Amino acid sequence: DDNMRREVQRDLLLIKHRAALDPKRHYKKQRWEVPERFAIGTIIEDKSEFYSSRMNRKERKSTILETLMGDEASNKYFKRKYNEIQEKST
Amino acid sequence: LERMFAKPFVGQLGYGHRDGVYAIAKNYGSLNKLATGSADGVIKYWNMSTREEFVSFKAHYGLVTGLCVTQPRFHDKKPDLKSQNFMLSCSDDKTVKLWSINVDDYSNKNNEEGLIRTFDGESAFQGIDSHRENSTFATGGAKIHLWDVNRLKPVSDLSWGADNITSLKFNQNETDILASTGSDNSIVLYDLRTNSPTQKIVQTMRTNAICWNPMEAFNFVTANEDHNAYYYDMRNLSRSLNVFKDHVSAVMDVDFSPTGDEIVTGSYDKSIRIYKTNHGHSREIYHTKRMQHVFQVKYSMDSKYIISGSDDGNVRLWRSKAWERSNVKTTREKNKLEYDEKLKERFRHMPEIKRISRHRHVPQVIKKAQEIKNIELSSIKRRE
Amino acid sequence: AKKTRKFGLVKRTLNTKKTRNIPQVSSALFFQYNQAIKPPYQVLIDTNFINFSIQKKVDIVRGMMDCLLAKCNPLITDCVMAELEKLGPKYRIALKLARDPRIKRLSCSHKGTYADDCLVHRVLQHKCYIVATNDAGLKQRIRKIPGIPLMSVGGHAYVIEKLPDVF
Amino acid sequence: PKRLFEGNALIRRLVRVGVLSEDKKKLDYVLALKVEDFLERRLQTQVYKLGLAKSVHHARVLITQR
Amino acid sequence: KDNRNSRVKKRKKYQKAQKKLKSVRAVYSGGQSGVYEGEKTGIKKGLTRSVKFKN
Amino acid sequence: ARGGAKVVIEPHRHAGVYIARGKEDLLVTKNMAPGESVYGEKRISVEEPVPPTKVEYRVWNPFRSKLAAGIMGGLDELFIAPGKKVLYLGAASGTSVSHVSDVVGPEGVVYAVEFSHRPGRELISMAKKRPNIIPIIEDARHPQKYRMLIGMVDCVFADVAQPDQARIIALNSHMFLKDQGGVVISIKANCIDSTVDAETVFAREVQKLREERIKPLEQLTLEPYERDHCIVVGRYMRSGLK
Amino acid sequence: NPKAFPLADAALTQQILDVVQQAANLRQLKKGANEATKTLNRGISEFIIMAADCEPIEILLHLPLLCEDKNVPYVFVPSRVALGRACGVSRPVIAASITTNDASAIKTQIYAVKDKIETLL
Amino acid sequence: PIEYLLFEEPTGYAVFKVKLQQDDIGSRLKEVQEQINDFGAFTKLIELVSFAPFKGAAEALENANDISEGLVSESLKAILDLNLPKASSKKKNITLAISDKNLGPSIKEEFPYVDCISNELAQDLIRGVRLHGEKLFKGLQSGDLERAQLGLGHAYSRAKVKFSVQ
Ligand SMILES: [Zn+2]
Repeated sequence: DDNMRREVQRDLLLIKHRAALDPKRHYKKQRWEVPERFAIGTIIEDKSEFYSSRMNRKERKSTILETLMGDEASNKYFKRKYNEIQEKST
Repeated sequence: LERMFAKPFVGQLGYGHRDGVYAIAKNYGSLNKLATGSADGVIKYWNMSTREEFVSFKAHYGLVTGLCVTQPRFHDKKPDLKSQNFMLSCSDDKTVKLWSINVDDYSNKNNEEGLIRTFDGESAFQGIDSHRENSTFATGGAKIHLWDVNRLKPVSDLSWGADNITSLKFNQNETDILASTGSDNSIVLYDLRTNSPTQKIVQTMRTNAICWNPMEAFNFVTANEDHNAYYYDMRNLSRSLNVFKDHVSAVMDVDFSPTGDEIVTGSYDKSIRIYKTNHGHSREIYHTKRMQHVFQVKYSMDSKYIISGSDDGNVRLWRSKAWERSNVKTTREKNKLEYDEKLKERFRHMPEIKRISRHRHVPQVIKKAQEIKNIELSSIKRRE
Repeated sequence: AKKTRKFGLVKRTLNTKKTRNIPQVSSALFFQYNQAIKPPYQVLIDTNFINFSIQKKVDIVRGMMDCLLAKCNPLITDCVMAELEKLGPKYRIALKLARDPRIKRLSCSHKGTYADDCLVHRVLQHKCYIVATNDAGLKQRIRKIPGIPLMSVGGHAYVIEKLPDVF
Repeated sequence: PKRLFEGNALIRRLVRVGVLSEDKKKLDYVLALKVEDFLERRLQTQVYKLGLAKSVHHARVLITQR
Repeated sequence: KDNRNSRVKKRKKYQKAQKKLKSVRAVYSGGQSGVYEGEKTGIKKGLTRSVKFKN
Repeated sequence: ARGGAKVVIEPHRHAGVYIARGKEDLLVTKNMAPGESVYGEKRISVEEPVPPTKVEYRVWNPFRSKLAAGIMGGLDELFIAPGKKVLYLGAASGTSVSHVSDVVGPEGVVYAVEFSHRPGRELISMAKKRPNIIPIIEDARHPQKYRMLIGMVDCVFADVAQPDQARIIALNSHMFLKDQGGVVISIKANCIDSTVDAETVFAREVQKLREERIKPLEQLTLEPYERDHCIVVGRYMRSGLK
Repeated sequence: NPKAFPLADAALTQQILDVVQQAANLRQLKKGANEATKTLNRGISEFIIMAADCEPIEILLHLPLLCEDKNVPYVFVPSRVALGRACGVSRPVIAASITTNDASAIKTQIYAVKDKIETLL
Repeated sequence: PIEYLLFEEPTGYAVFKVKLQQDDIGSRLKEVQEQINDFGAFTKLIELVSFAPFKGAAEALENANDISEGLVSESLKAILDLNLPKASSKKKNITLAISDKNLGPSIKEEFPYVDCISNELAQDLIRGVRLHGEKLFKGLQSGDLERAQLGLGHAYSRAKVKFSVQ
């Protein structure tokens, strides 16, 4: 429905365009029109992985775009590639 | 609606045999079990319910020339009538072998699978049948021998003359009467309680088969090589009660329905007819491109189906009427069905009804052979 | 839509303009190798193959062993057996030949008696059988199917085509 | 006796090579052998399998460097 | 130099053929190596990479 | 992948399975008894509209569940609905039978059938926490020995590694499976025949089903997850295989 | 011990310990209860050999659960000292795991002994 | 000749009397399997005659364990004693259709005048009865069958594993 609408829309846009977020991943090709019903939710680790797949608390951010821009290697990659394509545009 | 719903062929029994089915013996007691015997030498005991086998005995070196199924009456013990059935195979290489079959009919038990007993012989055995209720089997070779199950030597000899015998059959009621077909084209009635031949009739052509009828005890039909099935009384053998005429090659086997009113005949031509006892013409003809030289035919035991063993190595079972479905039917539909049958019986002889009821498709070879036979008969008639 | 209107619209056209199912490739196949075909072989028999074998007097099991130098289990479907039975009285010898304790029959669930479609579908679904034939249409379809050995009858004994280890 | 003599000799030669196992001492399994078995009994494959070499090509090089 | 040494050419052609095979169909390699990271390349709903039996 | 990342649930093509989209996709089924993990898997938790209620989800591991592998590789018709009673032969543990319970939902049942005793005990505990599963510790070759407990199931799933797999399935499906009923066999050729190879084993077992009156609808070979496994989806026809 | 249900007879022990010794020489073998459990969880174990006179028996009786859960063959041999000598370490090992590798010289013996164990189960 | 047939149930035993037989030569046919599948065509074949329920859950558990091991129970012996007609112990035995070849001989030993049958036909009849279930009970009271299944399954499994409060 029409609350949390901006941040949910940004995250859906991100998941739709996720093939460009990382130059090592290269998902399969699908179109992925936005579904009819969905429910954003968090992943609960087991107590058996406190070292491996436990994430953190000061990095747990309430939005996938927020934690993406909180990451830093993605940030330098993004500014690098964006400067490249901007110079190519001008 | 009947001509549109006529669907006679229902299935076949597994993969069948290799070299053509020449012996068939149904179980007179139970309903599912029959035995088939190929000319290769292998005999099988089919469960018709699941359309599969129970065992498969490679039995002989030569062809099997007769099969019978039974229960022996041993004096050493009473064998299990219920967990086992018994088969009696009559070979070409002078042997009669009696086999057990383990049968899952009843579950009130839990070895001895095959070849209870063997009877060595002097001449090539050619036909076999078993005197019922007394377990005493007669085998027709070059002279017929009455064997007991518990005696390895043949108990008695029955022989009119020194000519061979092709086939035998006991009668159903008054079970001491035997009848025999011998290859000096002769029908000989034998008797057991006097232990002797009884009466001989010499026909023109050889009678390939005989079958008593189960509801009159002194009528029997003979499948005769001049395209005919002769329905004889016993006591007055100087004539025949009826003739059944509609074949074009040698009739190979005959059988009576256990109701005692219909005769099914399989021929050397690749076709199988059903007659009624009263009419003397074919009620129906069954035929397929895949069946050839139907060498044995056995009407079933509940009088609903017709097993037919051809010589391509397949034992196909058919319906006795091409409409009576196996499902249990409600009272409304059953009344409507009997009503339509009775009404068609009443108006049977109108020309339109007769045309659409008799228009059955026959293969072109049988059609052409029938019309050629009719031309030949008419020419003989005008000369006479 | 008149003819002159059609011509005008064609001229304006020229001037203006100037679930699914993808079957997986079998895990038996290095690019065309079909590495799931190791002896003893399993060979699907066809009607024309049986008849030409009768014509050229080669035995099925032993002539096939002479071809492949390995033990071969020939398999006959119900469609092929029905085609033999419908061919009937002139090919009685071929029927008694195909009815044999070593010819392991394998059933089918088809509405019809098209042996070509039965065999093509079998080979599409499994790719462990080698096909035995002499028919040109079935030959062309199976040659378009990748990685399936074809075994025709010809000359004095059988010939095998798409097997790597013919010798 | 021709079959017995030559077949037993062929079987024991293959068993000594190692291509035919112990429990397959029959002419049918001799019919069912293959090129992968023989190339597995070669020496460079045995050196790579026993682990004196990191790869098959490394095994080849070791053998021919004596 | 691949034309020079013949077995180097077969070696390199074989490893290239291995990469291309893995591109053609999904091959088996190892198993799961750590914890279940998830299907790293994505799940597709409407593909059905299964062999349908026809009649 | 981590224990904090937010993901977007979505309905799969199969009714009762979900996809968790994110940087990498996961397969997910709704948990029935929330708060716990039956074999230590990472569980997604959403919230739904009184204060809202937390609905927990679970993640199928395709390297464990041979049914996950079949969903993830892509099967046309998985015979397990959100309301059907399924039979599960060889339910070694919760690691797949709990997920089949979660996908048949709180209405339908699932008759877990196992033979040995130690996973029998752990299956007893897991099926005491779940309502839908009823556990049977009778041998899977003796349908007449556990015939008092199962009535007219809708589709059977088969993960027995025994070499008499087709016979076991024929017995259980003849006595318990409804007509026109789904069968899902998971064939493992290394346990059927170590001598002859995978495609021969698969074609042989498919023909055994075709003999035992199961029309095989389709077949998949779940490769990148498990070496040398097939799953055959078939339909018990019971009358007129044609 | 009925809890050690599949216990090998004499000839079966001889075959099993010979295969263990060859697998240790090739180093296709993982030794110890924790290392065997880790191989089983990894799913890379061919099969499992356990001791029977381990003091006590439960500390390795935890293994059959995972063993048939992932459907791995397992067997008990009488002497942990014999198992240690066959593994080729100076200490008595109570549980060893032959791992899976098909670029291995002893694949045929491994498959034979695994088949015989599976038949014993 | 399939005169009576037994059926075990989590809430007790049911003994049915067969009225009309499907013919055993066309038992593999489309029409006979479809009239097994349809309910209104089944009651022309099978009507209920007796239905004795178990007393309590512990008696149900013990009787299920005895059926599993293949023996006869006290309640089962009582039901068959009340229901089956005593014919002559040498010829013309009374035909009871059951589902277990292992259960066959114990029934035969306890009643020499009865004859067990577990055919493809008897399995087909028992299959139809199991399919139609509570619709065949004509309003006779039973528990919720599925709740009975769950309870008895858990009890039987806990018995075979020996679960423990420790
Ligand atoms: Zn076919």
